[PDB]
Amino acid sequence: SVAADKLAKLERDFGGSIGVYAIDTGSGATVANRPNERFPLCSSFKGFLAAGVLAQSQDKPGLLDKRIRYSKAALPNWSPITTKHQASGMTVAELNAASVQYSDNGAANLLLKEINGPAALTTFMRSIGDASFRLDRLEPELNSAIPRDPRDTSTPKAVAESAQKLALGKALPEPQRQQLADWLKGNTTGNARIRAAVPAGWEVGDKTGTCGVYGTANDFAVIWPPKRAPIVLAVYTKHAKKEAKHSDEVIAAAARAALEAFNVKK
Ligand SMILES: *C(=O)N1C[C@H](NOS(=O)(=O)O)CC[C@H]1C(N)=O
Repeated sequence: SVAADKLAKLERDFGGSIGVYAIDTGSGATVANRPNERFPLCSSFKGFLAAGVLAQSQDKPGLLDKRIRYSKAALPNWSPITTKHQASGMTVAELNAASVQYSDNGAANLLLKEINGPAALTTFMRSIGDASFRLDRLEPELNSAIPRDPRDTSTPKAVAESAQKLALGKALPEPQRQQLADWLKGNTTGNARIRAAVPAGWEVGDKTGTCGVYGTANDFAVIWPPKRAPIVLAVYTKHAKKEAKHSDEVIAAAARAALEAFNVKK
């Protein structure tokens, strides 16, 4: 296809692999590249963590209102929101907002503890029919991104299909789906990635990941146009060389190629 050819050229210049899965929920059309290959999730797992916490909240009402207090010394690196609010604590809802919208690592590890760990999140994902997602480790060790290593990975197809089920479909009850959507829509970290390829002003709920090694970074998004049906897009990169840098521009370019196949151009 046009899109496949553009994605192949992006891979050649990048020197590594670009996994793409896009779904136009209007027509059902798809764009795929390396759809079933594993890529590290990095911070992108936090969008699915939010869905797993919301799933627990159907059981335990008031869960989003529960205030979590924590020590300063227990926070991992890259915890800007949780560090700032240590004296006040944060509610489970606030922690999800920081985890999803700022990629706060301390928030993500606190919510992992709330839902009983990476295996528990993986079980929730299996319960929606996602057989690919696996979370094995906590922040920051989950970002090692070692080539061929299956820990803390998913596939582009499974990321996009699960994002569809959770943020557009019925895997969560409607109030929880709306909350997940609203958290993703207020992300602040994705402006150079999928969003860079989306027409101005359209709502985009996305979650980025940047492992910081092996050219490994990613973004997945649900795009809500004003005039046409939602589109779901997952873009994941990896590279065989430890020192290879990830590229926002490559991710944005891959998003552009997929969206052009759906006749969406910024
Ligand atoms: C997620 O991959 N991480 C936490 C934070 N994420 O921000 S990003 O998703 O906008 O890149 C920083 C990078 C990374 C990490 N080092 O844990």
